[PDB]
Amino acid sequence: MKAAVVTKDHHVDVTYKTLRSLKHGEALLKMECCGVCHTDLHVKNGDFGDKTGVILGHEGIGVVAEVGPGVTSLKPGDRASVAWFYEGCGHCEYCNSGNETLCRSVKNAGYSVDGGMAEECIVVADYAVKVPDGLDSAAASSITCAGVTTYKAVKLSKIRPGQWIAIYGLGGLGNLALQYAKNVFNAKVIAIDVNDEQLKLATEMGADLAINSHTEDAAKIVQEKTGGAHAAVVTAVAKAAFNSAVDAVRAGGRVVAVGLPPESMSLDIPRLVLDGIEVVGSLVGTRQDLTEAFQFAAEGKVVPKVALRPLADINTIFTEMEEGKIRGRMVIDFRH
Amino acid sequence: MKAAVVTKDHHVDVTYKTLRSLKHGEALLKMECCGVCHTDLHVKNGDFGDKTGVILGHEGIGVVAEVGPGVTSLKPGDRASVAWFYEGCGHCEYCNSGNETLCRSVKNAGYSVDGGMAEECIVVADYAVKVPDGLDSAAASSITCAGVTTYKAVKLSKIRPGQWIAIYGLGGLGNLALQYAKNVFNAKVIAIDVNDEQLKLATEMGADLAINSHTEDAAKIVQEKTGGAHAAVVTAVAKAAFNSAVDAVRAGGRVVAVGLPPESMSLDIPRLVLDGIEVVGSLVGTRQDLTEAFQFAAEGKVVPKVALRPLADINTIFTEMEEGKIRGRMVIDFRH
Amino acid sequence: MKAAVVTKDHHVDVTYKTLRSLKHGEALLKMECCGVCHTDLHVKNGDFGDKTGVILGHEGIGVVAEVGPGVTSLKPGDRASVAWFYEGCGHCEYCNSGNETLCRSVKNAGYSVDGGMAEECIVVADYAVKVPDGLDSAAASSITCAGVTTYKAVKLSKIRPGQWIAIYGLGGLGNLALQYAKNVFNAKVIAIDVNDEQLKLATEMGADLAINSHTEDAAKIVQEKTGGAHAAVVTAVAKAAFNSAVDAVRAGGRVVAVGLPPESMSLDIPRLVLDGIEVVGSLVGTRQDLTEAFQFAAEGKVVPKVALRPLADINTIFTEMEEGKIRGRMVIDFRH
Amino acid sequence: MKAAVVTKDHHVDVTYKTLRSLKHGEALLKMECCGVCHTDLHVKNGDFGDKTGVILGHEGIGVVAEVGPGVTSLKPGDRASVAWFYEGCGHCEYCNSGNETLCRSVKNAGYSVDGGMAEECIVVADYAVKVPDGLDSAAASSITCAGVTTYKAVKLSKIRPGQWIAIYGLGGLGNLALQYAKNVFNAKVIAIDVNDEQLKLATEMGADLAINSHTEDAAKIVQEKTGGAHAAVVTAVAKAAFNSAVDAVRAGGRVVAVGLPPESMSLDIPRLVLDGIEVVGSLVGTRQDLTEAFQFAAEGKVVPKVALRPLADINTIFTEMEEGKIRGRMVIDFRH
Amino acid sequence: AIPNPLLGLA
Ligand SMILES: NC(=O)c1ccc[n+]([C@@H]2O[C@H](COP(=O)([O-])OP(=O)(O)OC[C@H]3O[C@@H](n4cnc5c(N)ncnc54)[C@H](O)[C@@H]3O)[C@@H](O)[C@H]2O)c1
Ligand SMILES: NC(=O)c1ccc[n+]([C@@H]2O[C@H](COP(=O)([O-])OP(=O)(O)OC[C@H]3O[C@@H](n4cnc5c(N)ncnc54)[C@H](O)[C@@H]3O)[C@@H](O)[C@H]2O)c1
Ligand SMILES: NC(=O)c1ccc[n+]([C@@H]2O[C@H](COP(=O)([O-])OP(=O)(O)OC[C@H]3O[C@@H](n4cnc5c(N)ncnc54)[C@H](O)[C@@H]3O)[C@@H](O)[C@H]2O)c1
Ligand SMILES: NC(=O)c1ccc[n+]([C@@H]2O[C@H](COP(=O)([O-])OP(=O)(O)OC[C@H]3O[C@@H](n4cnc5c(N)ncnc54)[C@H](O)[C@@H]3O)[C@@H](O)[C@H]2O)c1
Ligand SMILES: [Zn+2]
Ligand SMILES: [Zn+2]
Ligand SMILES: [Zn+2]
Ligand SMILES: [Zn+2]
Ligand SMILES: [Zn+2]
Ligand SMILES: [Zn+2]
Ligand SMILES: [Zn+2]
Ligand SMILES: [Zn+2]
Repeated sequence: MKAAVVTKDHHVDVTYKTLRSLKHGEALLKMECCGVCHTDLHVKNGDFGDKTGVILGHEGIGVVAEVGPGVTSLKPGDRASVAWFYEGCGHCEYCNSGNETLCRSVKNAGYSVDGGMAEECIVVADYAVKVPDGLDSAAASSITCAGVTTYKAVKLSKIRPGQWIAIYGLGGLGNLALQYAKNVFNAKVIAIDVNDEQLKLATEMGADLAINSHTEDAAKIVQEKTGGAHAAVVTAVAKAAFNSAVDAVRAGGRVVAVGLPPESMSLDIPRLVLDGIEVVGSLVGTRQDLTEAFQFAAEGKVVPKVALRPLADINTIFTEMEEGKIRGRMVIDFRH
Repeated sequence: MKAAVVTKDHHVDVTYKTLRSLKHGEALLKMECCGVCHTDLHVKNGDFGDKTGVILGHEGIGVVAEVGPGVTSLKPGDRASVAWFYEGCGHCEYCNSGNETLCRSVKNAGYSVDGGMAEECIVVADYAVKVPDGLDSAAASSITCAGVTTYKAVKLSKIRPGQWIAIYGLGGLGNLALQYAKNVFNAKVIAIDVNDEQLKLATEMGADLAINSHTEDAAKIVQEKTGGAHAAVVTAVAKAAFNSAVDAVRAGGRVVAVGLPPESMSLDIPRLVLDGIEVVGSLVGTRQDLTEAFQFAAEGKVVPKVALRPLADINTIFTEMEEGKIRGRMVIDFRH
Repeated sequence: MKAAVVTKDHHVDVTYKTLRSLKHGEALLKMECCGVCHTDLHVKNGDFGDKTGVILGHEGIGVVAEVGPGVTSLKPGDRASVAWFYEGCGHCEYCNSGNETLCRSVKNAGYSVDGGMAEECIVVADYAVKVPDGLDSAAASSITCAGVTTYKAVKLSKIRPGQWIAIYGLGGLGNLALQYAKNVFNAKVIAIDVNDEQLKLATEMGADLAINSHTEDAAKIVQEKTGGAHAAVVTAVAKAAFNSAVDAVRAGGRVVAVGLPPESMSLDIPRLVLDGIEVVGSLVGTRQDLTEAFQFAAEGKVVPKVALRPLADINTIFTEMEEGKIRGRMVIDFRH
Repeated sequence: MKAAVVTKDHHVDVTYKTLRSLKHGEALLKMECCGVCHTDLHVKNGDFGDKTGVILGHEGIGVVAEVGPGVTSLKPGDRASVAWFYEGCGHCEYCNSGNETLCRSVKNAGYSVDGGMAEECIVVADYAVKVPDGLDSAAASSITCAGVTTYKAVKLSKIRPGQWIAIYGLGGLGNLALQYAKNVFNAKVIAIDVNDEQLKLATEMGADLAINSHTEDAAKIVQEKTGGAHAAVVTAVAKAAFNSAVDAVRAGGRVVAVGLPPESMSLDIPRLVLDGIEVVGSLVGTRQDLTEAFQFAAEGKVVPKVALRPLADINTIFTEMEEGKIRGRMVIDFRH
Repeated sequence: AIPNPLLGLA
């Protein structure tokens, strides 16, 4: 079957792959859709180590073709997902405390195990969360990483209704972060990006304020217009956004780091201490987070911006991603 | 009366002052003693703006000599304190939510209002927390800032009993943080400093592990020996400790920033995100935090290491502090 | 001036009153409006002990006519409120931890100090929360108890967006609880009452499900239709509603008690334990809660249903209240 | 092998059984010890419905004799436990959020699946938590329910160090609740029981105050001596203790219900609301809770009081339990 | 001022 495979020179080989038979607890999905995440870009670029040979993809939606021995959580015909959180150990300090994505034995689709950017994908059944009936597959692909991650990030931000949240980076994740923050958590939102087209879309979807941080001083403007944001979620792919977020929140405010540029942020210590700032990393979401995130999309509370592409376009898509030419998500369509 | 006043060239002049009359809600303290905090050093060096002319000190313990109009919270004869949190507004998003030290109209003793390093001090009665009867004045002075700050920091760290907490900087604050962490919160403690003599004190007081971060790679050792600390409290006066703390915690761990070096810390973004790290600033403690911190010292659960000095020694003390020669706290003794 | 005063036989005498002069920290309000709360009914009935002679009312909105000595938080011409939380001590374990309504020295308007159901009212200035410009006085009156209490109750329930909250008693409080839950916290709502008119209004205002507990088995219907509510807020004046709510939640669910019938509720102990149920009392809101609650009404996110009445109608109103004939709030109007 | 089987007239028949073969994911334990919990008494009495035929026991410690297909979490020779929480589904709103004991598909040893009060016991390997090497088996049996339950209950109480906690029922659970509260969470403890013998033991093990609730008004004494307990943990087997706890706590205080009498508690509604009381049920502990609870015992921070008995004594033991004649735990010993 | 640790305070 055809798969997106990472190459040694950091490109994608759209090539032939043959899957092994199933083990106990596994299921085989015939894939319908797989979103392209910027994490796929980091992976293929070698940012998290050399993963030449891995099949990419962890916004995968597929239909169960076969189940392996012992499988009761899925049956043939079910629509299920292939997310970054592909499998946790189920029995550790993280897994049993409601923090399973931090499992130190975690397997991650499109990184440490073959992902869903291929015609077929093997999943661990109890970890392939089902898609609810009212949600179309292309939209569901976006929720499978972009959506769940930002739903969870906003949850973790401690933002309360009527409060100001600054969203940095309005791409695949960021646009959905805006929608969750506004439509689900009832926050007021500042949308911040270096790309005017991303900002145009944000305003179109209800961002209360929009700032181009390349031409403007984003933190200063947030402070002037809102009194300082109560929280921030940083989904941008550059350290400057993280640095700006620290200065954009009011005292006691929480910055949630989500973006993964291979860089360091700088945090002024007297600012951190004397203003009681908080900075916290967030990592995708638990299976329950994903279930909840899907249901919001099923009920139309968030609407993923998606465009369908054939698998052959994957290298071109990554160029578009690099160049900031994507509104929302590009979604690989395997449907014949 | 005599007062420690900040000079234009970042020293202290012992100066005669005559205090103004009390206003409504105020009280006059005849001071018994005043601890020297490293914050006094930052203040006099101009790290927080020029405060030439200000009376230093916010580890003050005094006896109420006189009360102004309307005062019922204090009466003549009471022993009360002069802390960093000298007065909050009492009616704002911070003051009413249990976060009063973050009040944006806060007055800080020894910085934005005359402090307690003088023979007399005017306090706002409702904000001058009383000292419990079972606690000697010199010991109480340390709890007034070093103690309440580290009590609150450990509380905020969310360390649970049996868990590992790394304490960076074992000075005036750090030695008390160790005592609170071990004796009150029942944590296992790693003590970390660049000074072997501070570490010896930590070990004497039951630190489970001690590490010299100058001669050893502290984070590596913490990871190796404990699997990574569940939390950290950083009271050190150098950015390297804040940077190391981020690497010394396990995934999901919380670093509580307390020290105030005029520097920035650096946070590797993928580490922050992929390991769900949390970094939060802590700022002294509420009046209730101080009351609780005082009570622990009164019952002997913590025992401040103190040495008494005359007011005339203040510049010398700051030199000892700068040079890393102080152990525990130096306390200005005004007593007869 | 005229005031609604409690009589020994549990009625109201609209009586001649001349207020005393202002003390330090106090302000004189010329009243515009005062809501009638069911708590005023409990008070006059002696449910909280004999309070013969007190002026009722703690949904008061008035304009500052005069300020006493030392007052800077209010000035003449300001619109401010008279709430149940009329004054706290400002310096105790409750006041400094964000729990000020639980202050053991609290003064409560219309109960332990003269309230706002009168043409004039003395307030403690720092505790008389200002009314935002964009909010009419009658609507503001409702927020001053019914609104803030239910805003806080829903906040305390820990209901998350998309989750089911069962609201018992859709009266003055209950109708606003519905509006905050739906419009501010983004919850799905079950409205439960014994009065079809109250339920009809709830449905008009967006209640997802509506149950008359005199005609149906409320908890059973909740369980069947929703799987059990994630939380409950009980604003009913009958113990049966409290008992039912405990049955109507799912495992791990939280019941927030708000109503004040002078009765006891019953908890099945094995149900409470084996299903990890939580039951908690909520008491109005802090000054910050009220400020926030007001702002939601100012922005039209909730809209109090009100009817204006002369002070002469107070006894008639209480009869209407007893008989369950009020939709929303009756508001005493002092305006020309 | 010999098993304690529940009879139709609420006794135990020591019965010879041949266990079925292991299924996938299962292990066979050869039992060393099984503590007798008061839950076994409730179960055999029919308090939770007719369970005639079930093997009792969920304080079981055994050595793995055999593992079934696919088992990697345990191997022959391991010491593992049989607790109340015998198996959860692993993928639901409770299991994935850190609340796995509330799983609606839970299997409970000695209730809905054969327990560990037998010479052999079949377990689900991933849920049979391993016992640390430094902990003797008899001691470990008590931590397996009495210990983990009270460790978790005190954790859930939100008691902070130096605060007052009231423990009702100083039996098997209660004595360990005292030890965890005192030695682990650093609380001050009021021990409350109807049995002077239990109280003598509580005092011997460090209880700060002891009250006999039969001869004294417990709540009245708690209020007078401590100003009201910050929290309460009710491990008693009578409703009067649950009712008393509500009056024993200070405002804002939390009552944790743990005991399982087949009765109802009464909760005065004005008390609940105007004093902001919290009442919450706690149900054993998660696998991580048990792991932590075991470690405290392994390190000697708690020391279960145990007495070894042969399986033949089981009916006599239940009589002793009924009559309040057991100090700590009776432990069925299968060794030698 | 904003930010401006300590100095920015009212
Ligand atoms: N933490 C997690 O669990 C998680 C999950 C998914 C993705 N991620 C990471 O989130 C980041 C974004 O993912 P994506 O798929 O949304 O990428 P994307 O390419 O779709 O969007 C990136 C956005 O960042 C914006 N940006 C670039 N520089 C900026 C700056 N200085 N300030 C503000 N905005 C700026 C770009 O204009 C673009 O709109 C990636 O690093 C990805 O690896 C993390
Ligand atoms: N957040 C607050 O509310 C608050 C309150 C009081 C003090 N402070 C700040 O806390 C800091 C320390 O206060 P103090 O009175 O304890 O100072 P101190 O001089 O008594 O102790 C300083 C300690 O830091 C150690 N140190 C220096 N470099 C280090 C490094 N690289 N790694 C580890 N340790 C190192 C020194 O050896 C010394 O032991 C100061 O910046 C002070 O202003 C903050
Ligand atoms: N906790 C607080 O801080 C606080 C604040 C304000 C009011 N209260 C109390 O809240 C309660 C309600 O106040 P209100 O002003 O909204 O009263 P209200 O008279 O306006 O409304 C009472 C509602 O309870 C309904 N009801 C009666 N029996 C019921 C039952 N068995 N099940 C369901 N619903 C039932 C009535 O039909 C009515 O709709 C009173 O006890 C009041 O004292 C508490
Ligand atoms: N919630 C859970 O997860 C969980 C776990 C284990 C046990 N339990 C339950 O906890 C309860 C106790 O278990 P146990 O093994 O410790 O029983 P136990 O027999 O060892 O202890 C019972 C104690 O309750 C005391 N008591 C009786 N009436 C009292 C009263 N009115 N006031 C104060 N104390 C009183 C008795 O004197 C005795 O000391 C049982 O109901 C059991 O089912 C619950
Ligand atoms: Zn992704
Ligand atoms: Zn795990
Ligand atoms: Zn200080
Ligand atoms: Zn303030
Ligand atoms: Zn009211
Ligand atoms: Zn108070
Ligand atoms: Zn048990
Ligand atoms: Zn489950």
